[PDB]
Amino acid sequence: MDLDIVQREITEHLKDVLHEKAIDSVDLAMLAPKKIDWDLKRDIESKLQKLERRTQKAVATIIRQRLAE
Amino acid sequence: KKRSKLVLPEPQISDRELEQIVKIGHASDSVRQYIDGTATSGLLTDYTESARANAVAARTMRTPMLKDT
Amino acid sequence: IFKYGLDNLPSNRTEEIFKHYTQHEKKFGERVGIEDVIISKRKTQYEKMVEENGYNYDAWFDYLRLLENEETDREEVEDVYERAIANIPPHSEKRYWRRYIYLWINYALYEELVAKDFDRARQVYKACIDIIPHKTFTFAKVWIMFAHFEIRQLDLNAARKIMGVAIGKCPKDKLFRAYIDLELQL
Amino acid sequence: ISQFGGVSELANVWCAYAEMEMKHKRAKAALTVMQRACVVPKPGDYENMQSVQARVHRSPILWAMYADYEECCGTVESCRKVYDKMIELRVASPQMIMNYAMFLEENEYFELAFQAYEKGIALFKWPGVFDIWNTYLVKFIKRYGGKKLERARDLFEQCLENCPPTHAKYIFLLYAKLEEEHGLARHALSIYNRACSGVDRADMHSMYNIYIKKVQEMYGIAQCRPIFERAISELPEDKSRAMSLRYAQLETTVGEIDRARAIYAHAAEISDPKVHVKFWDTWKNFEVAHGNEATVRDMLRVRRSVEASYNVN
Amino acid sequence: KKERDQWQVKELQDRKAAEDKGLDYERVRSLEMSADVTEKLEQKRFTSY
Ligand SMILES: O=P(O)(O)O[C@H]1[C@H](OP(=O)(O)O)[C@@H](OP(=O)(O)O)[C@H](OP(=O)(O)O)[C@@H](OP(=O)(O)O)[C@H]1OP(=O)(O)O
Repeated sequence: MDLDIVQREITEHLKDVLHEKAIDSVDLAMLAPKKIDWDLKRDIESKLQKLERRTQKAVATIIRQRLAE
Repeated sequence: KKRSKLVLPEPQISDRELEQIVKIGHASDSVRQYIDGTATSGLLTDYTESARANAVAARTMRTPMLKDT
Repeated sequence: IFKYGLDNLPSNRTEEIFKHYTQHEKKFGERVGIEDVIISKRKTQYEKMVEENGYNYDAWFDYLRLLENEETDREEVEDVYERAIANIPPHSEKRYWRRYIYLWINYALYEELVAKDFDRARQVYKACIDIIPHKTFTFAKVWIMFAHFEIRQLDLNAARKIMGVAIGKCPKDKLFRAYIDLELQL
Repeated sequence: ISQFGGVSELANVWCAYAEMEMKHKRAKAALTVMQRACVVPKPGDYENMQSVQARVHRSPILWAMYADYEECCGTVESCRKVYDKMIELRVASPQMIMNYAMFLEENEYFELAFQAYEKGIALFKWPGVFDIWNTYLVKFIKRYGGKKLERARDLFEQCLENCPPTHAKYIFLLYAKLEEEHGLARHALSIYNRACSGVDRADMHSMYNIYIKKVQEMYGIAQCRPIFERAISELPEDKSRAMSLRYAQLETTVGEIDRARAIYAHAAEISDPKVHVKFWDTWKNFEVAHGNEATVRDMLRVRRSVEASYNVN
Repeated sequence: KKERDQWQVKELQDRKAAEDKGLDYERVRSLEMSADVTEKLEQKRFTSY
């Protein structure tokens, strides 16, 4: 029987994450590799890009009517 | 059997202080990696590596003695 | 019997009725029923853990996402946002606002994209600027978004007023950069 | 009609009857024999309800034979009747619950396959359910991913609400993977915060270092501090030393030399210098590097106290 | 005695086979048995005068 099927999927945790030895280094990324907004910003992007494309479309109409005169 | 509670002094570089440090660091890093050049790049320093060199030089530090006894 | 229980008892009890109802329905029901009861459980569960704290913003961000994802009626999604917004951080320090402020941004995004009621969306953005201290700190995020919201609807004469007051109250590098970039694109 | 020594003897006769009919291609008769074999007695159907013929319908061998013929020769709806009745009577083993779901899944009745798994979980008590939950939770994710996530959460919560701590290790990591790739960040971290206390002591360090790595991977070594202090205070003393060495390495590589000492000095009271010599070496190297004459005398003071915690015995 | 021994050798060689396969015999064993077998097993497993 495939008595351990869950282990096939969590392997990326088991290999690199279930154990780690040590570190002795520092850098400006390692001090703060992400910022506390990041997941909230992530989930806005698919909506906020629609606004961005509308902004380029909107600004094109503003220009077009401002040069129509 | 029994163990003391872990008590630690407050960090010298507090979290609010580190926020400022990473703000300056990311800006200074970005404006380096922004741009290179074919001959006039020798005006620039490779700041981030010099900062690493400075940090390992500053890594030796010691508590002062003889303030009392 | 389960539905009669939920219909006639306050939701501070009923946790046993719910868990057993979402056992009964989860076996003997069917998909449209199974998901309906799990949503109503989750809404009740978020509503509880909101009453436990209020400042559990991640409970709001889930709750708002859930109600948006299930296409629930505008008045109820709008109402729950108003309850979210009342949890103003008790601090003058930007660190605590950085998570909070996306309640306002998502509320405006909901009002602009989903409700498509731009007058109401304007009132959301305006109410951001009346709440942020501005003297102690600012979010350039809201000023940029509110400026571009008035570039949409073809009102650059308002967008310039919004963005110029941002420069006026609080010179900040992203505010200058974003206004300059807007004027270049125009 | 005759007597037998026990249920399993009789069940073999019923199977042998359907067996020969199937080999002679009387498939509809073979099913008829199994239907006639499996029919549950009503309370008046026999002279006593504990006779061998009155109990033979509880034999799982008989229902296994019946359901297999329906898969080969029946309709999908008729197979569900057999399996559902087999589940109803407690007859179904966990393995043949998973066969039922495999059958529905193979016929693309995915949502009914989950009801098959669901009542599998209602019948059996841990650890018997463990492979039902394993196959359920991976199939659900492979079927829907994030598209049913709030329902997926309810499975993992329903699993972990009764999971024991010897089995929960894989479920917590599987659950965190869901919340990692689709969920909000603090949810995944809250799973790890649960995992490093819901997993049993013998592997609890392997949950702490996950939580350490994942916080460090996103919020850096500054925000990582408080969950080291939980670890040092909670995991058993051999790993609490190991965490103390790793924590002191961070505070020295940052530069909180005063905090580094208090990590060592707190670990030093559970570290016999007569045997744990590698700990006292790492502290001795630290104090000759970042220390001074005053604090070295304090290291040697505590060293000569903790050895005196044992030599007097 | 023989009948008694048949169950003993059956479970022991199955355990050996399960152990030879590198599988926890107890999980593999519990996979095969009906819920009734569990239920009898779950049943089996100074406040005042
Ligand atoms: O004002 P600046 O020095 O140009 O820095 C800003 C500013 O950072 P702070 O105000 O927190 O110091 C933004 O923050 P908000 O004004 O929008 O609150 C921040 O945006 P986030 O807070 O979302 O990080 C943004 O970063 P980004 O460029 O990634 O949008 C960053 O701008 P610069 O990186 O251009 O300096």
